[PDB]
This record gives sequence, C-alpha cells and structure tokens, in this order.
Amino acid sequence: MPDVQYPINTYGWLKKAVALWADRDDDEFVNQIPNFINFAEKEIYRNLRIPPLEKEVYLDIKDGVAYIPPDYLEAQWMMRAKDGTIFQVTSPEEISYRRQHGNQPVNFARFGSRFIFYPSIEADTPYYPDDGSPLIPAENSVILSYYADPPEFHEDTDTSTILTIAPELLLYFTLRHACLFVQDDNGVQKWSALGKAILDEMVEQNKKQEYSGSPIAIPNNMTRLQSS
Amino acid sequence: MPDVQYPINTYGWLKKAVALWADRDDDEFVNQIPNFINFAEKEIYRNLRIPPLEKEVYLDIKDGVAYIPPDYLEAQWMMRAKDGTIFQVTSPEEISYRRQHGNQPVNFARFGSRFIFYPSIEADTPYYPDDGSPLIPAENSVILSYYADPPEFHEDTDTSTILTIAPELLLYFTLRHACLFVQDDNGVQKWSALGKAILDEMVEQNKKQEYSGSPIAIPNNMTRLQS
Amino acid sequence: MPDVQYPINTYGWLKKAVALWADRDDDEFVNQIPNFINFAEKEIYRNLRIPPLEKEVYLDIKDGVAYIPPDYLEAQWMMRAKDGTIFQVTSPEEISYRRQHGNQPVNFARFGSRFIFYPSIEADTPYYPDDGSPLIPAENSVILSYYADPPEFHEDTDTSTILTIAPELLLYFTLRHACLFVQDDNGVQKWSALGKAILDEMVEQNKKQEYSGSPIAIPNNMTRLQS
Amino acid sequence: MPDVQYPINTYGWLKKAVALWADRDDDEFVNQIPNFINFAEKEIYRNLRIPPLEKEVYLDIKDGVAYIPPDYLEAQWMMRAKDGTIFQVTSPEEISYRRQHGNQPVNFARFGSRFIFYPSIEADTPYYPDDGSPLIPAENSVILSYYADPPEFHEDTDTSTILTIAPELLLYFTLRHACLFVQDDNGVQKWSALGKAILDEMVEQNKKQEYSGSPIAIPNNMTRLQSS
Amino acid sequence: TSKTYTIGVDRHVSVRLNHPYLFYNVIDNDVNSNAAINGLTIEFAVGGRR
Amino acid sequence: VNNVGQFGATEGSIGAYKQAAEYAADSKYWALLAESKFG
Amino acid sequence: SIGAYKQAAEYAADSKYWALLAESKFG
Repeated sequence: MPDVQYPINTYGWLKKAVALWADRDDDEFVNQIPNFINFAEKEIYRNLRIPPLEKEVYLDIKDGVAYIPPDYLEAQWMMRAKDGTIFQVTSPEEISYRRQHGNQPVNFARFGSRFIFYPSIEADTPYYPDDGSPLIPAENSVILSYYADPPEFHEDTDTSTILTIAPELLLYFTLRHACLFVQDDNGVQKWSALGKAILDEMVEQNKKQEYSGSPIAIPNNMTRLQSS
Repeated sequence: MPDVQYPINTYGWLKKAVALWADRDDDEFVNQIPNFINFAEKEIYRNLRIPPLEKEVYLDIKDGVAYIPPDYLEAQWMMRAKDGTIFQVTSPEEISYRRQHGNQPVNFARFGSRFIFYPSIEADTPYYPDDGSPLIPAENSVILSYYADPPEFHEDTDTSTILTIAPELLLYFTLRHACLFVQDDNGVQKWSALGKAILDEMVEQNKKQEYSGSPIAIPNNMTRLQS
Repeated sequence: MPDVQYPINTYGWLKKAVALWADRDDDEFVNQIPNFINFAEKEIYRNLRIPPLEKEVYLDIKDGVAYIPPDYLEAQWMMRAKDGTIFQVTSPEEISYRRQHGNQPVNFARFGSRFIFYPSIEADTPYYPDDGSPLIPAENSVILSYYADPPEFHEDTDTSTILTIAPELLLYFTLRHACLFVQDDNGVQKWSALGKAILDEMVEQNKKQEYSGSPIAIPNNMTRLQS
Repeated sequence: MPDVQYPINTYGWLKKAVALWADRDDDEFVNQIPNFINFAEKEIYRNLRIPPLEKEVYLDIKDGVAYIPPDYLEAQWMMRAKDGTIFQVTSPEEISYRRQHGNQPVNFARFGSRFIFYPSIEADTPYYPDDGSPLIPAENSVILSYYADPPEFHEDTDTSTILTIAPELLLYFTLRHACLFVQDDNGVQKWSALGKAILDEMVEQNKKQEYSGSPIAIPNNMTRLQSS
Repeated sequence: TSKTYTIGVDRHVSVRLNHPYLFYNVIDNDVNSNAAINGLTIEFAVGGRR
Repeated sequence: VNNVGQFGATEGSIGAYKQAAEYAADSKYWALLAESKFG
Repeated sequence: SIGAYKQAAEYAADSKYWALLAESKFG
C-alpha cells in the first residue's frame, strides 16, 4: 500500500518498506512494526561485532574500584596515551596471587561490574558535571576501546549506519518476527536464511579486513631484549 | 484491539502483547497469561547465568560457619575487602582433613546450608543505619558474588532487566507454554526454537566479553616465592 | 514494450532490463527496482575483491599516526615512493613491544580507525593546486593500495565497470531480491545459482592472472647479507 | 521462422539460428538476442584460455612505472628478442628485498596496474602518434605474450574464430540465457550441460596439444654450469 | 503484443506476459482467408504474489 | 556516504553516562572539598 | 621515484597542461 524511495535511509521509510515487502499490512500490524524492528536489532547487536559500533574512551581507574561503563559489550585493545602499552586480561586468582607475591607488564580482570588492576594505578579524568573542557588529557590516562551498544530508534528522522550500509539485513530480520506475529513459516525460514547470509557476508568482510596488508612470519622471537 | 507500546518495558504491556500475539480474546485464556509468564521466567532463570542478575553481599562469619542466603543459585569469586585473597571451593573430606593434618590459603565447603571455612575466619557486617547515611563497610570483611534469583512480578508496573534486554525471550517462552495449554504443536516448536536461538545468542554474547583480549600462549608462571 | 539497448552500460537501461526480465509492469514493482539494485550492489561489493575497484592514495602521517579513509574495505601492499620497502601488518601487542625493546623494517597496526607505525615515519601530501597543473608528488611519501567501495548510482546515466564487465551479475542478483519480494522460490534459486556461478568465474579469472607463469619449486633464498 | 545456411559463420546468421533452435521467437525476444550473446561470450572468455585469443606485443618498462595493457587477462611466457631470456614472477616483498640487498635472472611483479622490475630496465618502444614505422625493434626490447580479451560483436558481418571453430558453443551458452529470459528450466539445464561439455572438450584438446611431441625425463639437472 | 498466425507455416504464436489476469483477442481482416479455430492450448508457468 | 564501507561512519552509543557509583563518588568528593573549605 | 595511479580523467587533465605554453611560444 504505502510508497517508498529507492534508498531506505531512515526509520520512517524502513517501517513502511517493511509493510510494503509484506502485503500483511493493516492497523493491528503496522502498530507493532516498531516492536519487530526492536527484536531484529536486538538479535543483530547481540553478536554482531564490527568497527562502526565501536567506541574509544578514557577511564578512571582509582586503583581498583574502576567500573565498567553501561555500554560495555566486548573489549578491544586497551592501552595508554603515553609511549604506548597494551594490557592483558587474566583471572581473579592471578591478580590475587600477584598482590601478595611481588612493573613492566600490567594485567586486569573483571570483578562483577569493575575492572581491577594489580598495580595502584592513578588514572585521572574530569569529573561528571565538567562543562566542555577537553582537559588536554594528562599522563597515566588509559584509553579503552570496546564495542558499544547502539541506540534504539525513537524518531522517524533517526538514522543509523546500518541503514546506510545494509538495510536489507534489518528488513529481513524484522520480516522474520513479522511473519511470526502472523501465522507463516515459509517466509520466516526464507527471511531468516537471507538475514543470516547477509550477516555472514558482513562478518567475513570484517575478517578479511583485519591483518590484510601483508603476510606474516614470526621472526623467531626469543626476547632479544633481556638486559633491561 | 489490545494496543501495546513500542518500548515493551513492563508487566502489563508484556501481558497485553502475549494476548495480542495469541489473538484469542477470552477469559479462559487471558486469566492464565500470568501462569504462562511465571512458567517462562522459572524456565529461564533456572539455568541462565549472566552478570546483571548477580549480587554482592557481606557475610557474617561467627566461627568458621555461615548460612547461605535464601536467594542463592550459584556462587562465583569470593574474597576479602582487602588484599584480595580469592577463596577456592573444596570438599568436606578435605576441609576436615586440613584440621587434623594442619602464606595461609583459604578453603570453604557447603554442608547443606552452611559455608564452612577451615581457618576459622571472622567476618562482620557494616553499619546498618537507614538515616540517609553510608553503610560504612567493616574491617575484616568477606565479599561474595552469586547469581541471585529475581523476584516474581506480582504487579503490572513492575519490570526487570530482561524486559529491556530481551523481551522477545520471555514472550516466546511463555507463548510456548500457552500453545502447550491449547493443543498447538507447530506453534510450540516454532516458539521453542526461537527462544532457544535467543538464549544461545545471549550466552554467546556473555562469552565474547570474557578473558578474550589476549593471546592464549605463554602459560603463566605463578610458581612460588622460591626462584 | 520497454526496449533496452544491446550494450547495457548505464543505470537506466539496467533498470529497464530488470523490469523487462520481470515482465510485470506495475508501479508497486517498478518503483522498488532501485531498492533491489541497491541490495544487489551492496551484496556484491561487500565481499568482492578485484583490481578495478582498487585505489591508490598518499597518506599524511604526522607522527606515527594516521586515519583510515572513509572508503576503506581491505588493504594490500603499502610502500614508499622510493626504494620500495613494503610494509608488513602486525598486532598492537607487538608494535607496542617494539617500542619498549627497540636495516630498519617497518610495521603498522589498526587501532580502530588509525594506522600506527612504530618507527614514527613521516609522510607528506602532494601539491593540491587544481589550476590544470600536475600533482607534483612529494618526497618521503607512502603509497597505499586498498579496495575502495564504489559510490551508489543515484542517477540514470551513471555507470560502473561492472555494467561493462558483468551486467548479468547485477541483473541476476537484483532479480533475486525481486523474486524474494514477491513469493517466487524457484526463480530465487535460479537467479542465485546463476549469480554464484558468475561470481565464481570472476574470482577464478582473478586467480589465473596471479603469480602463475613460473615453477613453484626452488624455494627462494632471501636469507640475509651474511653468506 | 527465419532461415539459415549450413555454416554459422557470422553474427548475422548466429542471431537467427538462435531464434530458430528456440521456437520462442518474436519482437520482444529477438531484440535481446544480442544481450544473450553478450552474456554468453562474457561467460566464455571469463575462463577460456586458448591460443587463438592470445596476443604478443612489445612493452615499455621505463624501469618501474611500466603499465599493464587494457586487454590483460593472463600472462604467458615473457622474454626478450635478444639471445633469449625468460622472466619469473615473484611477490612485491621479494622485489623490495632485492632492491636493497644486492644480474643473470630477472624478476617482476604486479603492483596494481603496473609491472615492476628490480633492475633498472630501459626498454624502448615508439611513441603513441608514430605513423607506421615498425622501427626495426631495437635491443633490450621485451616481448610479452598474454591472453587478450576478444572484441564484442557490433555488426552482422563481424565474425570471429569461435564461429568458424565452434558455433554450437555460443549457440548453447546463449540459449541458456534465452531460456532464462523466458520461464524454462529443462532447456536451461540441457544447454548448460552441452556447453560445458563442449568447453571441456576444447580445453582438453588444448591440454593434449601442449608438450605432445615426445616424453620427458629430467636429466638429473644439478647446474652443470657453475663457473660463469 | 500482437502476432499473425499464418496457417501452413507457423504452428503457434509467441507472446510474453506475466500479469495474473490474461486476455486474448483474435482478429481476421484478410479477404482471402477461410480458416477456423477448433481449440487452443496455452503454455504458462506460475510466479508469485504480492 | 559509504555503500558497504565500515569506516565511513560510526554510530553513537546509548549514552556516555557513568554508573551511579561514579556519580556518588563525585558528589562525595565535592562535599568533602566544600566541607574542608567551610570548616 | 614512483608515483600513484591516478584516474583516467586526472591523466587527461595533466596531458592538456602541455598546450598553453606551446600556444604562447607559437604566438
């Protein structure tokens, strides 16, 4: 019934293309298209890991109590902004052992909703109500890179990189839940297969993107640097 | 025309959506939606283990004894408020042999409904006062992180982290028991498959946030103080 | 009688041919041909890697840092304008260990959206002037060859190398999504099989032009300067 | 409907034999026979490698920047016209290593749309607007042999070796796309199988043609020539 | 579309449609024709809907 | 715009807001500062 | 002494750069 333009750029046109690609369109159906899209995006971001949904940010360690941000889903490289240094993640028992038994390497763990560090780190960041003030990040400022949970659509004008990069993915993953809402199985299976194929293509692209500029050959690393 | 909202975040809207995806509008069926949601939430939390439903609480060790909370499902890392000293679980036959044949590691067991620590550690609870004052944690404390079981809704406006994270999960798992009540097999199969896929996605997400960001080689060397 | 030309080389003729091979002449279907072609081109370029869609560009290294272009999909050989010195990709945990424990090989990584070179190389961009003058490449330059993503058509007269090389590819891959829109399964299967065969032929062609014209024996002896 | 002579020698008669062998002939169909033939020839030349579509030509190295001709699909033997010498292809890293670390052998690679050579080659060729003037090819003149992309038919009188050597191949590979244009699957499968069989026969002939004048026995080559 | 079915040469008429509701018309404007039509046999496939 | 390019953009997050514990710590710090000054 | 591979339009524009100087030297 409804019309739509060639590019599905925004939520407003996606919620109409959904009803178009499925003639099952009416009052009792269009009102829940938002819920189907919500379920589809949740099913997507639950396991999708790609750059465009990443986010880098400084942390405040406070030697221990340092807390995990709300948007934490998976941690990428973690380091500082001074001469470079990469942390490695270990288990709580290793850190508890390091505490008593005893600074080039630095470890960390995940205690519930915290990030513990064996050394008494003193990373500094501006407080909450600070107005602007980039602060010219001081030293001992760790920078964390992780995968952040993207926002949920709340306005027809609201757009997202997924719409501009792969709208068919959302359209199929939401037609799945649509054909589930109504009684239909063939469409469910076909849309699920197509969405899974698109997601596989995207993750394979991400894979072929990483470490894709030259071959590798470990040069028999046996710690040439031992003197220190 | 039962109309639900887009951000499904409460118990009433979830109930209305369950009654919507099962178009039948009859008292014989609507009056049991609460029972179906109860069965679903009891099916999910019975084996779901994730951070958000965890909880931290201070124990009240008197003399190498304790009592498990009434909301205990599974225990993970335990330690003290200072220096760490993660505890490690053992069995009765060992924590009772240590006493006979026994810088100081810690061990604990489960004697039905009582944690039994060998060294006879002592713990204390923090300041209780509710006069808008901090808890003022106590010295010689022991922290425990367990997967607490959530409370039943028993109210419309009530909610939970699941309704915001994965409402489709509870929706499908309760429509499963609904389509079991009425003899509908294909629907049962579809809803169960969808719920299983959702739970698989969730547990996989909980695994890709674990100790992943590092090589698995160079096995650690936590040997001893004797080099 | 939508009539297309023999040398399919544009977007309008491709659209008319798609509407022809799907004889239905209706606004409900014609108005979405652009969406189908969009889905097809987004399905092809998402994993297609061939020379013609590559691109060369000079970087602007300030101090061992950089920024990836907004049209980056995959990187291949990088080097400098003089002497060669192909760079080799590494990981953060190594390009950060080199600094601590470190005639001069080069290494680079990807810190989200920034290439990080260890030696702290310096690069410069060429002369920008558009007054019908050459770019006059700059000294101490670094060249990068990546598989650039092509721009959306958004126009009838627009074209691409694919329309001239393999228009059947896009034709079949968009008729796939078309026959998905309308419930037509056999057509979907046929079009998908044909598109897959075409893509297989293309990737095989790209492989038979590689380092083939020579024996695979006598492994090279790029050992060292020490004989 | 249309008539045709025993030999299918040209495009004009092939486009009519196509409509003959498929009774599905009419206005809306014959007008696209050129497109079906285009698709068939593209599907053929995409992987077909045989002599009659080869092409030898001199190159201009200019010690590096040397560019790949437009018709490049696959490179055969590459050599010079002076005393004979065969090049071997290697990777970019090998050449980058040769550059610093350091002339009997000569290597080359493929940098995008260029052919790089480690030694500073100075091959010479006449410039573009040169009128005739074979130039009596000078020394240091490399001769490249590759597989060139054949031309597309544009006139009924336009013929090609494929028509005089194997017209049934084109006819079947284009009846494939014809029966696809209209709704038909049995014909599609049969024509595809027959075309694939013909192509297999042709490539097997090409194979049995190469190194087909005597057996081979490596005479324990251990570089008898070492003094130099 | 439209095609002429001359008898003695052609054995059918080739038309390309995919609309769900077909309609066919027959016209005979020739002066030297005394043909007849006993019956037809349409060849058709099935696509989809919506 | 990017067609399939993943680096052509970066979708924001829910919100760059901390946990309640960090807000409580900031409030406590401001309060301790103000109280020391007051006294 | 190696440059990048510009698009055909850029090479074309670069070629035309060698006309004005000739036009003046002939004037």
